[PDB]
Amino acid sequence: AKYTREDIEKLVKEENVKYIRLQFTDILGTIKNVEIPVSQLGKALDNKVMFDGSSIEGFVRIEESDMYLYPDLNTFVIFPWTAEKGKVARFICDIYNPDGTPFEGDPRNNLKRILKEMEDLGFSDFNLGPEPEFFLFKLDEKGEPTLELNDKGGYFDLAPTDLGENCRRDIVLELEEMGFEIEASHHEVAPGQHEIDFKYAGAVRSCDDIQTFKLVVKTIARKHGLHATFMPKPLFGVNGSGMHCNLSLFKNGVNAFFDENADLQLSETAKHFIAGIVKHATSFTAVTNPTVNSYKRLVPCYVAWSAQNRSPLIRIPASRGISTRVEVRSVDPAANPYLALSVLLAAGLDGIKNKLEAPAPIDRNIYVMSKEERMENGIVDLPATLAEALEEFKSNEVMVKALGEHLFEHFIEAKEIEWDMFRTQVHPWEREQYMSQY
Amino acid sequence: AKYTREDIEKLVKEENVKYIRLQFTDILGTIKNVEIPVSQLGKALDNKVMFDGSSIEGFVRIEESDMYLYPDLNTFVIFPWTAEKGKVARFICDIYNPDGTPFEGDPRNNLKRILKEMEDLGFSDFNLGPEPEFFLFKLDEKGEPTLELNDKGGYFDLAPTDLGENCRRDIVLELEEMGFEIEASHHEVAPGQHEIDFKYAGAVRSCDDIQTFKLVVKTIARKHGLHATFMPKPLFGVNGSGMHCNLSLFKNGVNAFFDENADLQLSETAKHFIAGIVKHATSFTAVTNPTVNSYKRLVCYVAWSAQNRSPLIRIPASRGISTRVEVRSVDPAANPYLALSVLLAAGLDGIKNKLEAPAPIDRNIYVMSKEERMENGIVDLPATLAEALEEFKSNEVMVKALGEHLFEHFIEAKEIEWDMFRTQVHPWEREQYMSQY
Ligand SMILES: [Mg+2]
Ligand SMILES: [Mg+2]
Ligand SMILES: [Mg+2]
Ligand SMILES: [Mg+2]
Repeated sequence: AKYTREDIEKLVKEENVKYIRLQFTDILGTIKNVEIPVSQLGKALDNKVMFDGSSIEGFVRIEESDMYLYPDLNTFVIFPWTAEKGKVARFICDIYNPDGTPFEGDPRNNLKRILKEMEDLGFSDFNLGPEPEFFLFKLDEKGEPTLELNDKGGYFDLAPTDLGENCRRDIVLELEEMGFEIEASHHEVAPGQHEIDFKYAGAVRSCDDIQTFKLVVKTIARKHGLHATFMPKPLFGVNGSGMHCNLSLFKNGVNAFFDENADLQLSETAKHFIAGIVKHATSFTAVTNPTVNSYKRLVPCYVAWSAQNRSPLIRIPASRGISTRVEVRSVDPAANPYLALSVLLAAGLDGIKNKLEAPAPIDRNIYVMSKEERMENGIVDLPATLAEALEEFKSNEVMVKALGEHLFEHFIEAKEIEWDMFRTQVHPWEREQYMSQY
Repeated sequence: AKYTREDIEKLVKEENVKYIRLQFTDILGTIKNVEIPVSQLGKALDNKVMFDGSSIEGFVRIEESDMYLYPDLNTFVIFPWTAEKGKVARFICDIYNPDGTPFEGDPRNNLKRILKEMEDLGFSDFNLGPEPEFFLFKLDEKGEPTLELNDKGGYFDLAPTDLGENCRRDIVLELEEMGFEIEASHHEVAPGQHEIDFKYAGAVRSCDDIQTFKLVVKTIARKHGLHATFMPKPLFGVNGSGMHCNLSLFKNGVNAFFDENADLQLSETAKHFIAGIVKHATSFTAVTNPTVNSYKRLVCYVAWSAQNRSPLIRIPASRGISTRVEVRSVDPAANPYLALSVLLAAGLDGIKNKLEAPAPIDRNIYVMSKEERMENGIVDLPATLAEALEEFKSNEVMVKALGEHLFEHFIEAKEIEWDMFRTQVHPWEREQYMSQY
């Protein structure tokens, strides 16, 4: 643990907190929340705050199911921005059924579940190193955003100098003084694009910071007449934002992917784990890349791995010893971190649990080699549409078992609508073409 | 030394630095960096910070070169302008490969290489006194540049009175506080143009202040609703910007160009030095004058002259420990380290081969015909980036001045830039052809 009951109450009073924000997360990953005045902290800490859990069921909730909010003291956070009447603090709560049992449809529980599934295989933890990127569009006079990029910067360039905007440099200062452990940050390839790399930590805790991040970001951004969007492909013909996930299995407190003797120094646990994802990649994409836009960014356009290449689905970074990780470059910021990891973790366990090996490391042939040329090898292609990604998700087995009932049932259903809406829609593009030629 | 690890650590605390900018420079000159919280100063100081090396190669990136960042303590600086939760610092670094070796495709490190050559020849230092001219423009409500000049002044005029703007003034008052050693400054021959000269400095130290300079200018300019633009030929009709460079080699501390008892007091090492720049000027212009726009400002004839209109090489009056060669063709758009590199090479290639410098320039060159350019030293510079690249490609020493790598990519990045401009259909074209033809 970290914080204690009394420790909190002491920190709330001594710091003047009058607005406790009990927050969670729904199937889509959007920051859900139920606010209660400081005077309710009591009822809350005892885990007696009831809310309509139907919420968590995306935009397809029928009845009004009741569930409890189990806050976790180790996540007690006090936001920098003050209110006029007092400070505001937060707690991340696991949803629970009226019978004191973890709601099987909760995205954060589903992870502590697979995480328990990890330990059964004799593993200490699962650390995540996320590399989330976003754009910053200017706000108009009214308040609505516009395709007005906040700067014309380029990859790794030195965006607006310290004397001015530089919303990046600020989100960081904040995230740091707030409690984050960021490695570094820089300007991304696309103008107005930025990346902020966090250190590592336990899966469930990383997914926790991904959420807090997206939240902190948007907040500060607003306070700069800007709009922050973790949307995969904002503008056509411009670089898309992604969110590489640095993975690493620890056992008995030591990296289970390292081998200071085996070639590439990759333990047998690594390769195995590696092959695992590959096997289920083309399938868990519908999770790691939810939205319709996601695939407009998949034009790792190829399913392959190696020490380094143009658009590889996977990639093992230089770093050795502890920092012996596996990068999954397909996931985007739109994905739900608690599902991105749930699905990702299993995809790697099923390889370890079933001992699997993948083809030799992709040399220097992926982009140039044609499709059927990549078909004559262990180089398949990720699905190109959310429609197609979902089909490969409903048929996969470990995936379905990775989200269980609720999550699967509702996700597939929801996401189906998303696609039906988008396909039964008549876009401007259509008219541009067919309206006259036909 | 100037800043022991311990010292910096003492500084960052006492001054309250909550943001370390680990900045460097790519092949295209663009100033870049990797920002880390002060909560990583150690991880960085230990040269353990990684970043996508390919950022150097530029817009022609393909893969990701997991390279490292090695900060030069002595380049420690604390930007006057403060964030909020604290101040912001920085370190100009050197790019290294996962195997502790200096990335060969990095400029800052390249200049250092060419410095070893200058040393494996007895020479101790190779100084530089840049004269970076620039233009200042207004911004619109949206906060976008425009062709409106902050002032309509002229040569050495008394630019914006001390009351109000005087963007140039503050620019310098800031650089002074920062640590620069400014000689002077005036107002160039064009409305909104300016020039700031720096006390000569070490090949590297100077190139570094040139970069730091463009930044401080660029910044404060915004801090004044203006827009700084080192673009060489902002617009047709008005004067163009340029970054003269006062080259001067030293041996055993003292100047190796001076010579009390001798013709003009310019030692053989100097005469030969001039010589090497004459036969290479046309072959390094593409580097010293990168942008396709550079040549729109070069409308010019290779030849040295103690005094004249716009000669490629010039020899300032002052001598003694100030004796020096000035290459007036270079402009602010040029990657400083490469400009020096290419020049030090063209220069050293004359010192180690003892070259005979052709007679200087006398009367005006504007009245020099083309057939006589074949006879007399009137070999004009390249007219377009295209012709300048071919030339660069030709000369061997110039290629050995950036190494396979830095050379391989420069040619590419620059060739595509050209083809882009070439395959383009400009307004001018339509204006003169759509009606006639
Ligand atoms: Mg990236
Ligand atoms: Mg990475
Ligand atoms: Mg001048
Ligand atoms: Mg001069």
